[PDB]
Amino acid sequence: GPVDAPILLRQMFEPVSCTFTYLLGDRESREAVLIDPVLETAPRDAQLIKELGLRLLYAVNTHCHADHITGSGLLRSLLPGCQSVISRLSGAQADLHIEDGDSIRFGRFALETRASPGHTPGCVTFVLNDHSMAFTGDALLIRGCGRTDFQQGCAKTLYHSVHEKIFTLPGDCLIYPAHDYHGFTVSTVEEERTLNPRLTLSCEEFVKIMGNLNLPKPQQIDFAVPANMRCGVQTPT
Amino acid sequence: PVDAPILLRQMFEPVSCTFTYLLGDRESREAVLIDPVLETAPRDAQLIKELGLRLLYAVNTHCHADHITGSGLLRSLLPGCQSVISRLSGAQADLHIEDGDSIRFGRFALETRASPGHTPGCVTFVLNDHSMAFTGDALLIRGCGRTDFQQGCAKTLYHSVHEKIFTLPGDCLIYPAHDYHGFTVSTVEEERTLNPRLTLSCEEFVKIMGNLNLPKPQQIDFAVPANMRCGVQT
Ligand SMILES: [Fe+3]
Ligand SMILES: [Fe+3]
Repeated sequence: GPVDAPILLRQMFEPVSCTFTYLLGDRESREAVLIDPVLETAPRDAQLIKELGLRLLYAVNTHCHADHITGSGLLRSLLPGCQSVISRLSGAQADLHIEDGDSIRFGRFALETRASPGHTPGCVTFVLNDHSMAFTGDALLIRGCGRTDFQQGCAKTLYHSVHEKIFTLPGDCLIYPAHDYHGFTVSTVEEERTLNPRLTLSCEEFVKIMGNLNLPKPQQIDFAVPANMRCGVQTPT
Repeated sequence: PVDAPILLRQMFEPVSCTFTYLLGDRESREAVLIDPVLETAPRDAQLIKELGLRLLYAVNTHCHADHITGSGLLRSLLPGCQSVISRLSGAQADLHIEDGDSIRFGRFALETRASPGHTPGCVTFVLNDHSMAFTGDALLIRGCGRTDFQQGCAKTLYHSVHEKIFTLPGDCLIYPAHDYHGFTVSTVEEERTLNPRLTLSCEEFVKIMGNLNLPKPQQIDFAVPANMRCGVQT
């Protein structure tokens, strides 16, 4: 029986791309926001929103993804009034564009935009005004981080992004990444800045490891990125 | 709200689609673990040490047919911790429980509510707060567990949920043991109103659950015997 109506938070999971989608909502004003929605599960998302009696104000992407197609464009039609949002530095199409310091207001809540490039130049982190939660996209993963060998990625930039924008948050602040490949669903700032095998290294040691992963080009990057630059629109049927 | 909030971590096992839940008291450093899987026990143990917790109980909601419990192996990796399962499951464990029993860890408590149906040994763990309920395969998100194996009974399942789960506060969270559609959490309010199966008449519910004509899970002939003996295979 806490005095204030707790924020509504629902974490969904797309098993193939291992992508996390996040639904945030004000329980009282029934306004909501959707972070990193996937195209294939867009109608599922929309169904839950209607079932919860919520109204979707924004469909937001932490960055231009290369592993799946965004559902933000589809949601504009499935939920009239909804607006697509993405960083200006992503260079990707959307109804609205944000940059560092921008605030996405929904109900009595707000997601504060902190630019955290590295994985891509357009990566941003969404911190709840409470500073109790942070949605880090692929900038910071649980016990890891996004690769920096593609999409004009820079390891040195990533290292500084996380240390200056995410690790500077309260230790108790939750970490909700855009992906997880090991069965986790959440972490904390305190955990990562203490235990993250990569980000606890020096910047030097970090850059040298990120360049030696020698991972392969993702399967969908050729079809995923362009579609996301156009807010999800791809050749039909 | 002066005492620290409960620690809660939801892990996911992709092939089995199983949810393992780590619950802990931040101030007491005492923890429990609900439905741990064998293939991810080392991972779970490592996380417990990283968080600086001491695992008291490795707990199972019921005797699983889809995977092998990590409760056995965790008794080795984290000495002092004990396996816990319902007496009615007929399964081997260090401790056995029944409706009404509390599993204490720090200032927190899991109220055991006997919720048979999917199996005779199914129980739902309700946080003393009444803000969370770990429902096993009794109540799934927008569904429920199959009732055609492990001596399951549909009429019992319907009653269990309606009497033990739907009686909880509407805003109480629902954390199932599985999900096959990308969800992680639900609420009592939602399932009470939206669960396509359990919102039906009991009589209707008993009918359709038998009509599914699904194939028995592949892992059952190996999971259940191993889980009846705390993870020991063959
Ligand atoms: Fe990415
Ligand atoms: Fe089961």
